[PDB]
Amino acid sequence: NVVVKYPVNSELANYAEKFWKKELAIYNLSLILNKMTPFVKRRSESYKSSLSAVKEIFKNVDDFQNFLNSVLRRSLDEYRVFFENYERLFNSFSSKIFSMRTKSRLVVGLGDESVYETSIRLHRNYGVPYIPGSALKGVAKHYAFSILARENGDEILRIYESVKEDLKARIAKRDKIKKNDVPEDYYLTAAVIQELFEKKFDELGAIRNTRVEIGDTVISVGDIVKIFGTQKEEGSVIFFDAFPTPEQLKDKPNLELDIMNPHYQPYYQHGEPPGDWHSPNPIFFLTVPAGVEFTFAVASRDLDDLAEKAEKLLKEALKKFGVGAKTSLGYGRFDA
Amino acid sequence: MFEKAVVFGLYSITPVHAGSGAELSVIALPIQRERHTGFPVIWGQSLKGVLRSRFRQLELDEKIEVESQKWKWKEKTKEVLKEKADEFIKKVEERKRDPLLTEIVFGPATDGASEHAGAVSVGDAKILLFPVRSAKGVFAFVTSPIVIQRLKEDFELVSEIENDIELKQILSRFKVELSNNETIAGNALILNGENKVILEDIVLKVKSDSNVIENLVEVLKTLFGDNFFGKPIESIKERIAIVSDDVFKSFTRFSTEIVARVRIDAEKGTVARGGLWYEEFLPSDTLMYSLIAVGSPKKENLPKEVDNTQKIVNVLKVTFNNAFLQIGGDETVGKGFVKVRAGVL
Amino acid sequence: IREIEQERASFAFKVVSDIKDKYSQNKKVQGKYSSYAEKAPTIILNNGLGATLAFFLSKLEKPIDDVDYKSINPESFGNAENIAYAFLYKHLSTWLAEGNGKDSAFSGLTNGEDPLKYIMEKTAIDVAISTEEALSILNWIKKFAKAMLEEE
RNA sequence: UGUAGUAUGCGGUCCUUGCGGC
Repeated sequence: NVVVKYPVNSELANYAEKFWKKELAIYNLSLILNKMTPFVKRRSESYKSSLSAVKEIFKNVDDFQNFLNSVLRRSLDEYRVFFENYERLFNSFSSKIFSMRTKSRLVVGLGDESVYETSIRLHRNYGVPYIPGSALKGVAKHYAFSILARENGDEILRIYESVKEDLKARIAKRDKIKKNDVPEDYYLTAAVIQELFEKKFDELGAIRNTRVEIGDTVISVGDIVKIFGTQKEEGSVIFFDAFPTPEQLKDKPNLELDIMNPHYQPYYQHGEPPGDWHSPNPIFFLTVPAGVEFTFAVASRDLDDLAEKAEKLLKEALKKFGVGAKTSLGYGRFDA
Repeated sequence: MFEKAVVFGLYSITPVHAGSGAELSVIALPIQRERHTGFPVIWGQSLKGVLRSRFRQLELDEKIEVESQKWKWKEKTKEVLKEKADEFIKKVEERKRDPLLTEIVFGPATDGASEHAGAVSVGDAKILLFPVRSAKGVFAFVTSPIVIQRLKEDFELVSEIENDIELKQILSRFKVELSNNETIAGNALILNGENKVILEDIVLKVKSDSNVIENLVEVLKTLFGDNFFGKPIESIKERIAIVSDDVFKSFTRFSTEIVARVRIDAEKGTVARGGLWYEEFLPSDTLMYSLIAVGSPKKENLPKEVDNTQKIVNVLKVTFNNAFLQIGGDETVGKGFVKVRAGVL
Repeated sequence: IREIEQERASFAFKVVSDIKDKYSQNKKVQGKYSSYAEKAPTIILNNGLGATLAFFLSKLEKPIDDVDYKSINPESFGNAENIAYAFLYKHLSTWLAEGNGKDSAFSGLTNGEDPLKYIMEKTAIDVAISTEEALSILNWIKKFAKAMLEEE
């Protein structure tokens, strides 16, 4: 009762429809997802090319998830050799490697622009979910920022009154008028700490003697800035991408669906009173389920002690801060 | 002029961003490419720079194995330049001058260039196989007639340098010509029950030919041994496709990785004002071949272990075989890591 | 010696000035148009040009395979998102199918056919060149939109 | 002419009941 169309060129739409009808066997998940996106028309006169409308061509959500995971599993041998080479690359450097399972659902790259409006970070060649190293480095840096703000908030605020005044003036300039309201909350401390770590690293020389307790170890501010680097000095810790272990993909699914059902969406966007006359607009998106095991590795360029400190910081961040998208809802959390 | 030539093969384990810095298209920070063709290449300057940095690190760490014997640069410099051995060492201690072996091979450091020229000359990392997604055979290694023609020209140059005509005709038995909708693909990529292939956006009729693909596989095997960067070479002979020139150009221009990155400000937890940018990356599992020519060293009073050109050839081959290097930017976030294999004819 | 860069810049300036003048009051329309313009190249590089055009048409609540750019009015939509999507689709398709004009240096790769229907039954090389031209014109349009149009 | 790595610093984030009624 649904009409499927394909905006790809002719002589290829037939093969795309064969792939989506399971008549043929596709092997690359990113290929079928992106380059062969179907446009589904329901009783409503509109070819909505969204996962909510894309799933309508299957029997149910379970069938869609099973099809996606079978397509993912069809490249298991290639992913296995790729992971073996990746582990060899890890061991080539003096990299410390640790494995972590997903405590809750994880979704990285949800904000990427795509036809589905809700994308997911999939490896181009093999079509498996992965965490880019940039995300890990950023989450570690932000966890360090949060720890510093929570512990040494008033101290750094007093030491850098000029910087906090500059930040308050900037906020007043952009955030409405707010001439001097500018509450000195934890968020302002985090902002000025980030500003110090990004544009005012040299002025952070005095603070470098400070130490903050992470997990069981103690990390200095100088250690953190050496690990991450500045505009004038390169970081010393190499953060590699994280990939799931190939073994677990054989038995449990590595990709599932999740739903967002925004009732009162006009209230949030347009300003209508919430009430209850606000029929929802469900939107589905892919996410790797909880329990999937990922392998992380951090290497060093100058000192292995910095690598160990960065590994501890990243473990703490993944345990508490969380990586990926919708981290405010407990998504993308890892457990030992 | 030159004496010998080795072939360096680079297999991109992670996406590689050899930055160019020339303007900014919609995909910001474009990679360096050949202007007239658009094919992605790594210029000799960057490859020589990273090789020189790795060699300097190895020599300072005292890990370079010459003739299966460890190389200590201090005692060698003393045996060569005993009059000023201390002073030159101070320059290395102050980073003014690079260590002895790197200065012999890659030339003297920037602080002084008129003394001698480099004994080595790297080449541009011309692409050989491109990873393109496929319906069957999850991803495929793709090549173009210009690619194999340039490989044959490179082989001819190697034969001329070494005066070895025997290796000249290794690839000289491969002439091809393909329409824009035809390809010579391995059995894995070919669709079941249909003599057609799909390379990430296109349905291509499978042209029937075996000598060309067999010769290409044999050439790769001769260049890089029987181990093709962690997997046997014979295991990928059925995942190779030779496509039309325009199709290969389109693959190299549009199938490259486009990575979006943002900066998260702690004041709000959202992307900052203009904190987002896109970067172009070479896809993972790509092959780039380069020529490294070597002649007589231009220095004076050389040690006996590096006296002749072959003593440099073997040292470079043993020190840069199945190694891992970082090319381009985003080193700190695990980008640009490549497996390097050195071969000779 | 008439470079296509001049035609690209002139067309982008004309279209961005047109949307700025026609909807100077609607700041949210300007913001939506700017966001769609600076996000379109990512969609084109990800899912292709035909998929992007079909996505715009779907966001316009219009059928595919039976709609051309000449038969859509960008101002005939109540919603700001629909307004911006229609304007972007019209501008991109107009540049692809006619260029800056018949007498200009660039007359569009497609003669006069609808770019989506052109993509449907053309070779991969033609759609690749069309994608390259669309990328360039979208880059210019995003540049000019960031220049003049207000930010959402 | 010789010597020379477009590199370092940046989280695709923020916002949303799988519901309403028998």
